[PDB]
Amino acid sequence: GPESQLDLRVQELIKLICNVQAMEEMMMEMKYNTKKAPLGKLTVAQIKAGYQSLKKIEDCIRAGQHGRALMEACNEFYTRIPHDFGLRTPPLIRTQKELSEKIQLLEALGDIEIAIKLVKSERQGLEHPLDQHYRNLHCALRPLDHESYEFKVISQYLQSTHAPTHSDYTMTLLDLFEVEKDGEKEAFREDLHNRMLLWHGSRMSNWVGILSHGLRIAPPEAPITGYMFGKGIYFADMSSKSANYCFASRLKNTGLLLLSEVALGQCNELLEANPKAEGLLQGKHSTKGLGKMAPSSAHFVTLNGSTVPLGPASDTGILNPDGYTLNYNEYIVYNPNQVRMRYLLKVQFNFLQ
Ligand SMILES: O=C(c1cc(Cc2n[nH]c(=O)c3ccccc23)ccc1F)N1CCn2nc(C(F)(F)F)nc2C1
Repeated sequence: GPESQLDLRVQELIKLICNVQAMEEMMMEMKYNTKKAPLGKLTVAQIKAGYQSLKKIEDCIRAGQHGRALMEACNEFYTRIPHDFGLRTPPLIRTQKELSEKIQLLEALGDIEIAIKLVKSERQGLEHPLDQHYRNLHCALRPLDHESYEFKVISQYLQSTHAPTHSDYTMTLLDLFEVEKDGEKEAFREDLHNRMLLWHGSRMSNWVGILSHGLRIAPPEAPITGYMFGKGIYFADMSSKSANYCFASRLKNTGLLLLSEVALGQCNELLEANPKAEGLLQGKHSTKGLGKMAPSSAHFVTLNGSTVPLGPASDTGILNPDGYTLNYNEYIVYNPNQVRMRYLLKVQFNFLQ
């Protein structure tokens, strides 16, 4: 009956992130089974078991047990987390990247279970359904105007920090929302210095969970080696580096990027990955993974109290002698109270070919 009371741009955002059918299609692309394991009846416990099975696998990988041991651990994961490979013979997880794949799958399942719950919630017919979904986020989203000063600056942040080795696409900013998640400013470590406005990209299936529950710490059951710098919340200062984690396609060229205030405090700087980076803090507040190019310094503005690392980017003269060197920086915090969500960008990806 009742007409939406939401701004239209917010109505389109809600419609886009609460699209269960699109999640269904995103999981199907990660080789998952949407009917045998219907997202409508996902539970935390199915996902917890998921993590547990990935831990057994990590154990085999750490022991070099790539025979029967690993074969059975992978089958238990594929049983608790139903996959649909049709005729293909379900493959072994042995590499870090294969492992990382599964973790990203469980994170999306977790955020999809949050989303499903919310969209099925009550169904009070006093308010438009968009309106209900938006209240249930407990997260304010305010459409800023194309002319607005904020749009100007974030546009420049997005374009100015597009990395040159991500030449497979450009990005156009369609819309910009101010985010105010209930409780985040109250929780936030305003005491800590070195507060930066940084990027976070995720699959389109995770935004309801991200906006409703915040960026979360990975559960204890998950394998530590899933995480290059441990179980924390990961941000970049380069737009495209985050944007790659949106997993946008030529057919699905619309994604979302997040800007958050991040209370870095004192960074523990690392050159190479280390899943156990969190124990190496010793009083420091964050991990910084160090890359070859990063925004300058001289272009850094500020915005409601956070330093926006605008570009152009520049060589940092960083290089790792004995192993891999990250192309771009990477920042990890190990507590949600070091994150305050600020903006949500609606972004068109324009793929070269
Ligand atoms: O931030 C992360 C996280 C993200 C990535 C990939 C990634 N993505 N995007 C970016 O821009 C980005 C920028 C730099 C580096 C990497 C990234 C790799 C590991 C991570 F730990 N997490 C917090 C949210 N979260 N929630 C859960 C759960 F499962 F509990 F629900 N697990 C997590 C994990």
